[PDB]
Amino acid sequence: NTQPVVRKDGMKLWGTWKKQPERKLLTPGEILNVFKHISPEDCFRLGFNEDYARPEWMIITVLPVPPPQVRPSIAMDETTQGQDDLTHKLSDILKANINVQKLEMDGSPQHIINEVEQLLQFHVATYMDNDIAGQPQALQKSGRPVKAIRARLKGKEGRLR
Amino acid sequence: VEEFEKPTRATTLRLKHGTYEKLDEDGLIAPGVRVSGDDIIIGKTTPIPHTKRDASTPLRSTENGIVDQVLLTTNQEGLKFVKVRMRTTK
Amino acid sequence: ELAILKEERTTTPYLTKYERARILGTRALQISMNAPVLVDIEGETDPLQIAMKELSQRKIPLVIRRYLPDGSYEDWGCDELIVD
Amino acid sequence: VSTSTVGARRRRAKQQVDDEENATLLRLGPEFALKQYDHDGNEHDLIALSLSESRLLIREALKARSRARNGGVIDDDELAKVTSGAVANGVVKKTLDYLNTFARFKDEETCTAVDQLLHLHPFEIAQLSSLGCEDVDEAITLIPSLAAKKEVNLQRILDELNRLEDP
Amino acid sequence: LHKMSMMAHRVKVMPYSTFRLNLSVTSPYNADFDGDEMNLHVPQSEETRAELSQLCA
Amino acid sequence: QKKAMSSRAGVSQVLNRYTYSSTLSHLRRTNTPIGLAKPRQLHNTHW
Amino acid sequence: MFFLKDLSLILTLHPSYFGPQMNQYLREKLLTDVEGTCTGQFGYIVTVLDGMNIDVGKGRIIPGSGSAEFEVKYRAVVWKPFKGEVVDAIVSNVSPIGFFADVGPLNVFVSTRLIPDNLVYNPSNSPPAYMSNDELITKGSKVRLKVVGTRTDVNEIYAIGSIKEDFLGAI
Amino acid sequence: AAQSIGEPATQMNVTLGVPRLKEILNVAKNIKTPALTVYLDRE
Amino acid sequence: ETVEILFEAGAAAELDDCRGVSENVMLGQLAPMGTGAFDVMIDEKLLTSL
Amino acid sequence: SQFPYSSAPLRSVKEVQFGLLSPEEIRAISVVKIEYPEIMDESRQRPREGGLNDPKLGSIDRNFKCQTCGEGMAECPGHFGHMELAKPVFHIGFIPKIKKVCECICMNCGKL
Amino acid sequence: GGLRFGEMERDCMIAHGAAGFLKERLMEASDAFRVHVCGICGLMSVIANLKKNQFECRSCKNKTNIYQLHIPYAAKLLFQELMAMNIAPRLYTERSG
DNA sequence: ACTAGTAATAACTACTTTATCTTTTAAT
DNA sequence: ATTAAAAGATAAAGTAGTTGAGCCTGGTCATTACTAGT
RNA sequence: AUAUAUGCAUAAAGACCAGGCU
Ligand SMILES: [Mg+2]
Ligand SMILES: [Zn+2]
Ligand SMILES: [Zn+2]
Repeated sequence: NTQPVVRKDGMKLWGTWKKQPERKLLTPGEILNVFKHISPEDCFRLGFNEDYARPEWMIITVLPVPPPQVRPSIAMDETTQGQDDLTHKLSDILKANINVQKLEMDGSPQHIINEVEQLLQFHVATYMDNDIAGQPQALQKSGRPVKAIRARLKGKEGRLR
Repeated sequence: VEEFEKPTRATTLRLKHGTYEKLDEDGLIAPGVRVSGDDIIIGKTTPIPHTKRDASTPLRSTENGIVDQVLLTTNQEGLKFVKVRMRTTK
Repeated sequence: ELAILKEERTTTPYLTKYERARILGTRALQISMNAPVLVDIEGETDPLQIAMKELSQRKIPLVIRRYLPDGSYEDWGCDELIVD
Repeated sequence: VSTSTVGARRRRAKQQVDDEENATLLRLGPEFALKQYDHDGNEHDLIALSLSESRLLIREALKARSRARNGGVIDDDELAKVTSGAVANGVVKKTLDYLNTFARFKDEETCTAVDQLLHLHPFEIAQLSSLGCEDVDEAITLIPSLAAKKEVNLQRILDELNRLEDP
Repeated sequence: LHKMSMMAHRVKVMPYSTFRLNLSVTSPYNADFDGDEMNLHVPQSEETRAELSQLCA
Repeated sequence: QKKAMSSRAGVSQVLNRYTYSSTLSHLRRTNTPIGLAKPRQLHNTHW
Repeated sequence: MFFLKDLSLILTLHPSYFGPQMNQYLREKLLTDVEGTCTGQFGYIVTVLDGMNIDVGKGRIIPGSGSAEFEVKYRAVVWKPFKGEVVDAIVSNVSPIGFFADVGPLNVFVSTRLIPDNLVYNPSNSPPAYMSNDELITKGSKVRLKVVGTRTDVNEIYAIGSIKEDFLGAI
Repeated sequence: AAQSIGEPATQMNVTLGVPRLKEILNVAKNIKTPALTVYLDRE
Repeated sequence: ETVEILFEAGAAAELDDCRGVSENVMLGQLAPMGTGAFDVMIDEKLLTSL
Repeated sequence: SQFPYSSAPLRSVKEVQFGLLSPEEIRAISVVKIEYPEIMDESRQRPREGGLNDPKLGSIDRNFKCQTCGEGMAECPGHFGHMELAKPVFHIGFIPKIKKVCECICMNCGKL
Repeated sequence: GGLRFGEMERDCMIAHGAAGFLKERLMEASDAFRVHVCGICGLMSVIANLKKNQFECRSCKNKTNIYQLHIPYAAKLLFQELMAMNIAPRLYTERSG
């Protein structure tokens, strides 16, 4: 067959096939299925590790949930206990996931599925990295930007330094 | 609503380790009383949703002085509003 | 395998400042933990002073394992390293 | 608490199914595999001690401990009293009481003869010199190791075990 | 800026609330007495006490 | 309140009451929202 | 059952014992802390051999504590149960719900389901026993069993045996 | 060595000073004041 | 570039030998520098010679 | 030396191995599945079972100990959970590199 | 509050050669913590119960090859965050070579 | 027939990348 | 013999990181239109 | 057969913003 040309647009991979050409969206499922077929020798020769760093693990299909020690419970005023930015972001991600499931079991207005999936992908990305260039960052409820793990790690006031 | 009163261990929880004997029956310390650090100057208790817990503001840990003035008034909402001014010599 | 024979040691026979400080600290801690003393105690009460007195008389029972960059090591007794 | 020479075996991407132990399939686990490592790391065969051989080695170790402690001076109770510690003493008397009654060859000359006669998985020689065998059918029924060898000759070896060794 | 900005000293307990310094150690510390604040750390072990006494003195 | 960012900050400040001269100086203060040493110099036109 | 193993132990020595007799003290610690113990990977430890002149090596001074760490390598004899291995034992207690047997320090329990139906428990016998036609199992009688399960609690091993096969029973 | 080199930098027609030190350290492909010193023959 | 380096290390399955000083500091160990550039043994021979 | 005694031997880290967490490993290390958006049941303490603050995840207060390790907040290091996603999601830190892989292997047979 | 031992102080201690003082300042005078690791996965997923002395690793079904380490609490938090970001930093106490 | 919870509403320097160019080669 | 095809050199343009240490003080931490209790 | 429970003697807000200190 003829390979396509892959371009990056925000958090999307646009694949154009030169046949006029045809431009389509590279869904994570298809890319993960393609990656799962890579032979161990080809994985080794691609700079990846068969035992430690497999390419298809680069696509997220299950999300780890850190213990409350990573996201300690906060109390805005005395008895009332608030939640950290990570807690709210995980709650929003889980709400998006259950929305995806509950709308998938229902009818399929494909555009709605596409936009809900894009919203879920945006939420996951802002959970991992809220400093994505080219698009507006996710705002917290109070209006301040969401403090992601990337912001916690880097910086002079970050974790390492 | 919160209450300005002298708290006791029999009806209030989460009391501070400071001195509560310098307060009056209204939870406010009289002016002209020499006070040291880590002492309660305003006594406020708040009910829980031992039905009350302590929310009293103490003196600064590394600060001493004499209570100079005590002001009591009402805010916009309609509840109590207290300001305690303490004076010391450097 | 990784050890180096006594007749093939090429490191300096002197005691470095870092080695001296480490031995003094270890000996002081051991003396403070009720260890036998190999020298007489006349009037000194500080374990650091006792360790220094032991070092001056070359009686500290410790061995320095100097590590070569490759991984091999040389074992030097504290009684054979020259102390300035 | 204690550790052996065999270690490492860190996590891999693909899990291994053959992990459980079963003597019928002659699987002994990674700790007691066919090849072990000595002090210098050289490959060595697995050492299996039969009850007579175990009796001889325990008696030798206890007499060596007596030489080390008392200094140049017979009974199971005495050997149990040689060591110290309530748990260790109880364990040693229990194992001596189990071993002396069930030791097939309790004398050194017969032990040397068995050495020679014995002279193949070490579990097989251990089980042949450990538990009594009188018939080929019962020998293969008790443990299936003798059932499938393709060089069996159980008649002559069992005749030796019954006549040359202790019946 | 350099290793001379952090050195091991011997404690002398004195009244009043200011650290006292010899005038000859101001230049390596790059400090004057117009309101400078300086920090002190106390070792909590014999080995680190010996390290401070024999290396950073 | 919604647009916390992309807005000038520090326009209004708490008045200084350490002394009379400090209060007057605070009441007669100007600032430039530039946050390059060219604008920091004392120009001749500042006379 | 009885195996020969190569073991290594890490021993911590306090600075208070830094004397000329420290080798013997380390040997005493090894003798105390090896024999009579049990481990999951190795099983019950019977004893150690040639422990009078074992090589203790050179100590490791732990930074900040001053204690010495010694890695002692030794050759010992141990005892480890095996799945499916038949063994001779002497029984201790006999109950309708099952009976126990002793193999060295190990206690192997045989449940009533694992005795053939010919043998029947009888409390009236003195001592209480499992009897059948020309078959007798009292307390302290030699029996043959087959281990059909092993489980470890770090400190001890627990095993279950069955006598539901041919050429297995009292001898 | 790093401290002994950075310490004088606090105290302190070709480019000289802190800009020149930064230009050297960064290995700039473009030089603010490029120059060549050419020596001639003895005669 | 802490997060970028960490992500690249995770993707490339790099191994850290912990021979430098920074990773010894962040792990709270004795760095192999100065007084930590060696190990101190026990002199069995001299103690026995007593 | 203020930590409680543990029978596990104490040593120091000598090698750090980096890599990616496989979904099987993520499911294995987890102790609870998180699926309920809500936090409280009816606002009388007792957080939702399987929620974002499940007691099996860890303990942060002295009133309740950890239900997985059994120790208090001073010793419990925290325990991870897993959440299943309906659809696969790209990793923001791995957006370009995956594309590079897309320029190396085929999109049908998955071969270089 | 507590005074800050910044990066320049660490550099000065490195120049001085006092490794033990730096170690005690950054561990004993700060957030020291004890963690448990598994000798197979190398990950910090070991469930430990010191009251009844039970150590277990769910993933590798391990109960014996488990070690304990003394690390800064900030290092523990960093490793947990890396695990949360689908990165697996495995701490091994032996060199594979 | 009214009320209050309540939830949703920066330049400097560098690297990398892309398209342009074009020279190159074998084909007209 | 001469020029269409084109693989590849590379010139030009778009994109992206990152900024000296610590210390102190004070201030803030939304908002309002939809729908259920008595 | 006990007898109700009608009870609790310290919990650690953190993140941003602004103004100063050498
Ligand atoms: Mg000054
Ligand atoms: Zn726990
Ligand atoms: Zn594991």
